[PDB]
Amino acid sequence: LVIWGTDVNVAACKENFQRFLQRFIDYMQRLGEINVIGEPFLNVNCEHIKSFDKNLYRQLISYPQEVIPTFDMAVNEIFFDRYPDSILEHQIQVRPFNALKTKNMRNLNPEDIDQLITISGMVIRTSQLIPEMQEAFFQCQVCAHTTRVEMDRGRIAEPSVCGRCHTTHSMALIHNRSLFSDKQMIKLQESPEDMPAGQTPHTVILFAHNDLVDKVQPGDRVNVTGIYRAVPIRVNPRVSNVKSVYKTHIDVIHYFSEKRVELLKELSRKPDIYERLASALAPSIYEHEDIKKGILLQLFDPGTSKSQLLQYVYNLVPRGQYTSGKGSSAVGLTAYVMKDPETRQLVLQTGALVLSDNGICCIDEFDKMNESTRSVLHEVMEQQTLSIAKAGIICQLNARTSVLAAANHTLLSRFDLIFLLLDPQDEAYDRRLAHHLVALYLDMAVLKDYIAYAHSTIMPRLSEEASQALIEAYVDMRKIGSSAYPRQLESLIRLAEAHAKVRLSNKVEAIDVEEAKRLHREALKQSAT
Amino acid sequence: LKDYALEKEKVKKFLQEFYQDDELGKKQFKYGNQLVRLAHREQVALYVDLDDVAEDDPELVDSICENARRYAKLFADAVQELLPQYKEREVVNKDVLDVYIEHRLMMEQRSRRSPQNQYPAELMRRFELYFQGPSSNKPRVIREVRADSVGKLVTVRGIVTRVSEVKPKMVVATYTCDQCGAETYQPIQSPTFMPLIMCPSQECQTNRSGGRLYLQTRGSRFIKFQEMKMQEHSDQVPVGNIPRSITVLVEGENTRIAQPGDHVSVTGIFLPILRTQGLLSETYLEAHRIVKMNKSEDTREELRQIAEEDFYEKLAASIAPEIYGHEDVKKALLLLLVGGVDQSPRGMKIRGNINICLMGDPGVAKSQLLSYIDRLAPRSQYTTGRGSSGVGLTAAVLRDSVSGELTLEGGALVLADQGVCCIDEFDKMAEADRTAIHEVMEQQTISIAKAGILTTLNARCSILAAANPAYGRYNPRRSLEQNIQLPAALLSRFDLLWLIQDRPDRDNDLRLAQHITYVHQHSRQPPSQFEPLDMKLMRRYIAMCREKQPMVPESLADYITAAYVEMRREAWASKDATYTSARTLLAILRLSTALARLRMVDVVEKEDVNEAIRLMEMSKDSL
Repeated sequence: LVIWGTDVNVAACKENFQRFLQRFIDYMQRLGEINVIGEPFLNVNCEHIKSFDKNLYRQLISYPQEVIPTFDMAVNEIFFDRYPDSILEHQIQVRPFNALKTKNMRNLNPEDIDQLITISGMVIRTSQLIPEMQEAFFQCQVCAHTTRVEMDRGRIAEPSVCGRCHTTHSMALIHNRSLFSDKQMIKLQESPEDMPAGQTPHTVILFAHNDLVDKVQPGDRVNVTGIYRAVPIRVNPRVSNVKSVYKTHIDVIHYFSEKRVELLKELSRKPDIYERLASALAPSIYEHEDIKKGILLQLFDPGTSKSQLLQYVYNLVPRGQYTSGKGSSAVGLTAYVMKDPETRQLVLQTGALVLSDNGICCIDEFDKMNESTRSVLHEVMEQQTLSIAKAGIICQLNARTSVLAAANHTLLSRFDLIFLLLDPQDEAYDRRLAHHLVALYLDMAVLKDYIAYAHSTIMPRLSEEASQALIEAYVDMRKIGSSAYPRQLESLIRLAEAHAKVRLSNKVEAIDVEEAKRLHREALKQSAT
Repeated sequence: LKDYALEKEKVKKFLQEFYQDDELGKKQFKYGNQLVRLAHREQVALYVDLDDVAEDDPELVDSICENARRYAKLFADAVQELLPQYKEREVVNKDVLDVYIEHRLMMEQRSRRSPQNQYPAELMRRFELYFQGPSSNKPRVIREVRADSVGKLVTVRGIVTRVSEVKPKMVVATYTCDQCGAETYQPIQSPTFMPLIMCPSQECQTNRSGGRLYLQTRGSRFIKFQEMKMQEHSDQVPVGNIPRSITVLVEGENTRIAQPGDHVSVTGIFLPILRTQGLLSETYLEAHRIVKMNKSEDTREELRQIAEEDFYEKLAASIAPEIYGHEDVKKALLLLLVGGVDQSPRGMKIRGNINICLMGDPGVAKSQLLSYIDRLAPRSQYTTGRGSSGVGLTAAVLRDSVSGELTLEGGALVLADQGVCCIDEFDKMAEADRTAIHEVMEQQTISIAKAGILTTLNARCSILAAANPAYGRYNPRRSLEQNIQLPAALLSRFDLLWLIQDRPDRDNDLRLAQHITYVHQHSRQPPSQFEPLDMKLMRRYIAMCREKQPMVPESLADYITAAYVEMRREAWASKDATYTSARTLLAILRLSTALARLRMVDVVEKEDVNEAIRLMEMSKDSL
């Protein structure tokens, strides 16, 4: 009752499994989730046998279409005999989880026709549920009696068979097991890891048959290990000619360092840390370093080292979007929902500002925008969220992120921070330009880890002594030498959290106490006169 | 005419027990190592240098040149028959193809005459063969490749203009039936094929079985495929024509080597395509070798005149002779003609961007001078600002007959790859296109917020802009917000701005009349005894000058700083419409950089630097 053409046993370790039971016992959460919860779709991890033996791993990726069913049938069959009183109606499919990251994701060769591969990117657009017919059966003429034959997988329900006897929709939908399946068109965008900007980035069509659709949230980071497939595209629907080009698509199947940190605290107590970090961090930035306060603290003539300053953010943190007006209308930034008239299917378009959560967006030339736009940002600035109200969708999209820029009636208070570039009219300052940049113009890994790993656990707390300090500050000094009365000052506590985020210090010392005080004087001058 | 068996035996002996004089005239099994590597599946593509054959088998080379496809297939079969004798062990089953191949060989051995009962030769290859064009045949220009050379291995030069994404193409299609149990193979050569329906396998037709067949992609052979269009080098196209494009198809390991806009050398077989009065067909090129130029990266002594003769008085005086003067304006063109191809090996990527701006098109017919800029300068391509609409850079939907699904194309800017970019009629460009220019100004930061297009364009050429004035000559009486009509901030980004007013300068006005009178008098357009000379002589002398690569001294920059100081007083007091800033310092160092190339001394050079300052002062404040 088995064919030897593929030479696949049950796990290839049935004889090794008996001694595995008596030797390995002599990570509990993996075993216990199965027995107690009874959760389907077993979610086994990376193939760790590849560390032990490569041959066992190499045989589960060459023909994975013939391997996944083997794992599914074997695991279920054992439970059926051991546990006859379990739920056999809900099939369980063993799924690889965080499989091998295919080398040179950029260079996906066509040679690996049918193998698991791991793409890494983002989700651009998602399609509405597209039902499909699965396990189709035919209709006989002899008393309309159907015998179960197609139980074994491997048949293909080719189209154009139901252009006669359309009763199959009403009649054979349920009785011949022809219920519609689920599939979702998904377009990922490969992340070239700050490529030198050579070749264009490849698009991938992720739309496979598996019914796990939307149990993984779109609009996140992509770590979907999938199975490559190729299908012949018809040249014309009218004829049967097929061209010798196939569309790629990917199957949906998915569900020392700390020593360095301690060193930074020891050198932190030195009183020359301010000059050392400012000089070394972002050295490509020219004069007018008061602007750096927004950048340096928060991250860790127009375009006069200004637009370039934005380029640093785009270069430093790839998480974000850079855009500008005067070339895009209000609908050009988001809520661009549109359908394709050639294929007659709707697309629920989104926008970049929507995708801008957990980042900083680069928008400049804000004064040149029209009054029709700037509406969506206004809620974001005043409600920290982005609501999209169109006929299809009425809700709010999370905007738990910060965006800042700079400028050049008193209803301006909508802005978080306002700074004006003043001209000291000092020719000596420009002199440093030629020597600083023109004359001058492994470590990259170190700068990357600072944000992701260290900042993940750090959460400052405000002591009792450090709160009232700003409150008592503005009241007394405001009448000496002659708007502060709003609660705008209190909001400055948000940026105060940056002081503690330096040195990873949850405690407050003499450093960063007078630093917050002078910030009032810098804001006072630009609001004076 | 000649027996193919004899030629196959000849090539087999040539590869196996025949010798060469590559390594000190000693045989070292040059191709033997590569054959061994093929046996172990460690090298995928095999190249046969025709030069090696031509060293000691001229007749074989001539026969190969006179017919390419047939000898290519013969060599492929010979290499296939050479493999089994170099087998040493069992294949470690690198991929699905190896597994299928070894099962197929096992099945063949198990059961061991109709000519249709064997594995096709292309299915069991796992190797690809290609030819490198022998140096004996000089490269041909695309226009000279006509129908008469069909089937002959030719080599042509050009520039890539449209490359599609890598996609898989199917060579052998595998069909399996539920009754026969065997494998049915349909080799596919045309770009379109017809799937099988009823198997013509003899077993089923004799048995009148169902013969239902299902196409599969498991055991099929796949090869890499690409489509590229290539256009002639502008330098050698006659002035009386425009370059033409010829289609090239590249397959296998040779793919992913050509990049858009790059000079490529292509060698392949010129073959026809069917699209299914008389029998009509198109043409393409199945490339076998793509080699880029190295230049794409990043006998007495009296024969030259470098240091003794000044370049200013000879080179400049023979540039743009049709122009009626503007010698000071002419000098800046030389700097533009030089550009920033020659840069120091210090990471100064900004040096090659020289975005010069010209305001006023009706002035002294300066629209004509663009063509001379393209023709004389090497590595320069003729471009037009008004050559297409705004759709030429983005993607749109138009009707097509030959080819093109989801068309992705660039404009004039991308067309000139690190060359000279010519843009005309700036004013007539729509508002959106103006932003497209402005995003180029920000050092290649082309961001598109449209759903289907998210490309990042690489603009590295030198941009020259000509702009018509605002429906008439500028009038002083008009104050700000009215006097200049093109956006001022847009002009600010440009490094150099030039505008010419046709003032009633009776001293200069007489000069124009004198030169137009000497027209129609004789055939010497430059009456000051300057001969046009051959373009060959000028280009050859210029090329060797690039190899010197002089470097300016950094210490001298301290002198320049004073110039910004005096400029500030003038900028504040004038309150004029034109305004400058620290960009001048940015410009000056770049501007001084090119001038010093004439005098390759670079120890003490003051006059060269000072002249660039004087050039700025001449144009501004002409009153």
